[PDB]
Amino acid sequence: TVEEANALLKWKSTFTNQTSSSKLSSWVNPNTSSFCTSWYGVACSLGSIIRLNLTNTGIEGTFEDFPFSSLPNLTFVDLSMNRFSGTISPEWGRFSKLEYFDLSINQLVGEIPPELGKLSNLDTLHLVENKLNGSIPSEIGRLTKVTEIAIYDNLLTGPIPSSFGNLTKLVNLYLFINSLSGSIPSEIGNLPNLRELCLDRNNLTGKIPSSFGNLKNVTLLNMFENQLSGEIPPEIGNMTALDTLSLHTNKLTGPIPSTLGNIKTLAVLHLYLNQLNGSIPPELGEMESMIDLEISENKLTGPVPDSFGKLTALEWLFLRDNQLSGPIPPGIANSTELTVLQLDTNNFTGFLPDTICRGGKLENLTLDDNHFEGPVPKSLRDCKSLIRVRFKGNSFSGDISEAFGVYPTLNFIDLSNNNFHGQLSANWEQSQKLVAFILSNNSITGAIPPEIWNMTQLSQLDLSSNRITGELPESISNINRISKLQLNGNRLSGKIPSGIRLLTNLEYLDLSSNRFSFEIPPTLNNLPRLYYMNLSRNDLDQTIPEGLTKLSQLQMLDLSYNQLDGEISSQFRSLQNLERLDLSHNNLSGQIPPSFKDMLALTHVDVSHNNLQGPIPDNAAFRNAPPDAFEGNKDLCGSVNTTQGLKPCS
Amino acid sequence: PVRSSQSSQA
Ligand SMILES: *[C@@H]1O[C@H](CO[C@@H]2O[C@@H](C)[C@@H](O)[C@@H](O)[C@@H]2O)[C@@H](O[C@@H]2O[C@H](CO)[C@@H](O)[C@H](O)[C@H]2NC(C)=O)[C@H](O)[C@H]1NC(C)=O
Ligand SMILES: *[C@@H]1O[C@H](CO)[C@@H](O[C@@H]2O[C@H](CO)[C@@H](O)[C@H](O)[C@H]2NC(C)=O)[C@H](O)[C@H]1NC(C)=O
Ligand SMILES: *[C@@H]1O[C@H](CO)[C@@H](O[C@@H]2O[C@H](CO)[C@@H](O)[C@H](O)[C@H]2NC(C)=O)[C@H](O)[C@H]1NC(C)=O
Ligand SMILES: *[C@@H]1O[C@H](CO)[C@@H](O[C@@H]2O[C@H](CO)[C@@H](O)[C@H](O)[C@H]2NC(C)=O)[C@H](O)[C@H]1NC(C)=O
Ligand SMILES: *[C@@H]1O[C@H](CO)[C@@H](O[C@@H]2O[C@H](CO)[C@@H](O)[C@H](O)[C@H]2NC(C)=O)[C@H](O)[C@H]1NC(C)=O
Ligand SMILES: *[C@@H]1O[C@H](CO)[C@@H](O[C@@H]2O[C@H](CO)[C@@H](O)[C@H](O)[C@H]2NC(C)=O)[C@H](O)[C@H]1NC(C)=O
Ligand SMILES: *[C@@H]1O[C@H](CO)[C@@H](O)[C@H](O)[C@H]1NC(C)=O
Ligand SMILES: *[C@@H]1O[C@H](CO)[C@@H](O)[C@H](O)[C@H]1NC(C)=O
Ligand SMILES: *[C@@H]1O[C@H](CO)[C@@H](O)[C@H](O)[C@H]1NC(C)=O
Ligand SMILES: *[C@@H]1O[C@H](CO)[C@@H](O)[C@H](O)[C@H]1NC(C)=O
Ligand SMILES: *[C@@H]1O[C@H](CO)[C@@H](O)[C@H](O)[C@H]1NC(C)=O
Ligand SMILES: *[C@@H]1O[C@H](CO)[C@@H](O)[C@H](O)[C@H]1NC(C)=O
Ligand SMILES: *[C@@H]1O[C@H](CO)[C@@H](O)[C@H](O)[C@H]1NC(C)=O
Repeated sequence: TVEEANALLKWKSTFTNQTSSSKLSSWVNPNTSSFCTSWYGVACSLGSIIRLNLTNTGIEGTFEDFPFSSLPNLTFVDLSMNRFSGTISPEWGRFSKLEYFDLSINQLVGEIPPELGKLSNLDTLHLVENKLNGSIPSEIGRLTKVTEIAIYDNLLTGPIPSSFGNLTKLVNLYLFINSLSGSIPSEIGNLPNLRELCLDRNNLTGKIPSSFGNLKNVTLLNMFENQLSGEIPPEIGNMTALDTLSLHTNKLTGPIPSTLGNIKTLAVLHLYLNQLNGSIPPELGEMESMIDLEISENKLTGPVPDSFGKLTALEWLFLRDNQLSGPIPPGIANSTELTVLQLDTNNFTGFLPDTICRGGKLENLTLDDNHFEGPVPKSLRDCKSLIRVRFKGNSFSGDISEAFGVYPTLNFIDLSNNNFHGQLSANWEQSQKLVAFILSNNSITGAIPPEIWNMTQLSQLDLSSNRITGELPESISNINRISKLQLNGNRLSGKIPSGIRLLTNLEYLDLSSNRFSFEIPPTLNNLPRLYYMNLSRNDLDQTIPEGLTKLSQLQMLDLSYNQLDGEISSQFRSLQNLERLDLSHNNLSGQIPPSFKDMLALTHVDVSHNNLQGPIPDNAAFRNAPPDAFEGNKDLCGSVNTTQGLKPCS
Repeated sequence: PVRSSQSSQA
């Protein structure tokens, strides 16, 4: 009508920063021939506006001059995705015919007025992604025809009103990302049509109501990231349409209810980051639809039940960071669909089961800091789908070349501190995308296959603390992405290869505790990321090369326990990030360079058991050093009023 | 504009 149109024009005249590319260019002639056919966002019935849809039209303004008293037939209103600021007026509740009301994705502030409950015909209420605050008014519970309420991503506080139990047609309730508090009202459980209930990311406290067992139609129950407490009520097992139950990151205590096995539709169960205790009920094995079972970061004890072999759709099993113990039953890995088996940080014992990877799809197997033992099952040897294998801290055994097969998609493998023996196979080269190969402190013997150096994606290679022999070849330069190279604690012999000079991504290099002979390569001067270099406990000889003083990022340099001789270069002053320097147990002669006074970052220094003489340089590390940092030298002398076990200088 | 929330895996 002319009156409706002119009122909307007056509201439009108040908008700011409007750019005349606006769709509202079409709002000009208030007569019905224009208003009801050509005004953008306006639809009419019998010459009167019933729908106003200005979603995402770049409007900046407020509802201060919205024509509440001039649009009596407003039935659908969508003002979402604009720059409307200010508050929500009580006057919105005078639109008696309103069925659809969306003010989402704006910059609205203030409280939701109770008058919105006067909208007795409302089907959908959407106010998401604003900065609305205060409590949800109890009068919202008068919306007896509403099927969807979404007020997520606001600043709401206070409790969910118990009047929400009167919303008998409610299907979807989305209140996540607020600061709602108090207990969930038990009246929520008596909503017969409810399908989705998302209350996650709030500050709700108290126990989950046992009335939730009356929610026979709910398929989605998200209440993660709250402060819910008490035990999960056994009545939750009567939510027999649930597809996804997420209660993670709460303060729930007590045992997992055995009645969860009653939910035959349940595909996703997230209970992690709670304080759930007791044993895993064997009835959880009866959740026939379960795909994604996550009960990590709890306090569960006892064994994994054999009934997990009935979970034939299982894909993800997260059990890490619990106190589970005992042998694992073959059923735990029996799903042919299993891709992720996460058991780290428990106290499991015994062998891995021969069911593992029987379906050919297992990707990530993580077992760190359990007590597993025994040989690797041949089905894991043959598991070509593996991506991430973490065995650190267990006691698996056997010949490493027989234990493991070929893994084309392997990304990461850590076998640290296990009990494998034998020689490394060239088969590892087939993991062309492997970025970490960690085999520390096994009983590996024999040579490093030359094919290892063609694993050009490697970033971390740790073969430390084995009994590996042989010489490192110049083709070590081929691993050019290597950042952490740990070959320490082996029996490697021959000279350190000059090819290390080309490993310009190196940050951490440990070749110590080997049988390396001959000189430190003089070309190790261009490793601009190298902060750690340990060549200690070898048979390295001749002089310390000046190129090392160009490794500007070095923080620790340990060359101790070698046969190095000659003088300490005064160019050490250039290592301005050097914090720890160990040259002890060598054959170094002459004076400690006075240029050490330049090394203000140095905190730890040891030059003991050399053939050095003369005064001690003036820097904090030398002043703070204990007498054994200097003992065993030829003619060192100190200064009075600083005891370090030296005869004073003349 | 309205989505149900999504629980993330651990
Ligand atoms: C709900 O919001 C009003 C408005 O708060 C201000 O506006 C917001 C957009 C944001 O800028 C907030 O940081 C502001 O506090 C609150 O009313 C204000 O309360 C403060 C108390 O510190 C008072 O100093 C102000 O004068 C009040 N009014 C305004 C216009 O700022 C209200 O307290 C909030 N909380 C509720 C209702 O629980
Ligand atoms: C799931 O719902 C059924 C209702 O069909 C519950 O059975 C109720 O409890 C008593 C005693 O257990 C039964 O004799 C009745 O059939 C039911 N009575 C009422 C008042 O509902 C069943 O106990 C529920 N399961 C859980 C775990 O709460
Ligand atoms: C591994 O899972 C299979 C099913 O994929 C289980 O085999 C079924 O076992 C039941 C016994 O209750 C039989 O009724 C089915 O006929 C079996 N199916 C097949 C294809 O054999 C098997 O028991 C599981 N093994 C475990 C858990 O060790
Ligand atoms: C069983 O569980 C864990 C992992 O298998 C063990 O807990 C850790 O042990 C190390 C070694 O002392 C500590 O550094 C950690 O702080 C421990 N706690 C953790 C990681 O949460 C635990 O010792 C084992 N418990 C029993 C009873 O065997
Ligand atoms: C098994 O673990 C790997 C982690 O290395 C997961 O693969 C990563 O997944 C993220 C998320 O999509 C990607 O951004 C990375 O690119 C993936 N990395 C690699 C090397 O593939 C993988 O999804 C896990 N398998 C599951 C969960 O089934
Ligand atoms: C360089 O590596 C050696 C091992 O090859 C580390 O040696 C230990 O040093 C401390 C103190 O000198 C001793 O108590 C240990 O017994 C040494 N031997 C071993 C095998 O650990 C040395 O600490 C490393 N240097 C730095 C700076 O990390
Ligand atoms: C529009 O509102 C007027 C005033 O209430 C009413 O007389 C008329 O019937 C309404 N028209 C429609 C199509 O709802
Ligand atoms: C408003 O317009 C958008 C874009 O076509 C549409 O998807 C949305 O459903 C409309 N809303 C109403 C209430 O008409
Ligand atoms: C739900 O219904 C009652 C009566 O039908 C109504 O007065 C009120 O809004 C609600 N009652 C309670 C106790 O919240
Ligand atoms: C679930 O189904 C429909 C609505 O989805 C309706 O009959 C009622 O709300 C529920 N039925 C029950 C609880 O038996
Ligand atoms: C709830 O409060 C905790 C602190 O008690 C806070 O870390 C958390 O982020 C809050 N959640 C919300 C959704 O405000
Ligand atoms: C689990 O927690 C409750 C409450 O602390 C306690 O009574 C119960 O005995 C606990 N169970 C175990 C096995 O610790
Ligand atoms: C390395 O292995 C030895 C014997 O296999 C073991 O005693 C030692 O604790 C291991 N080191 C670590 C850090 O686990």
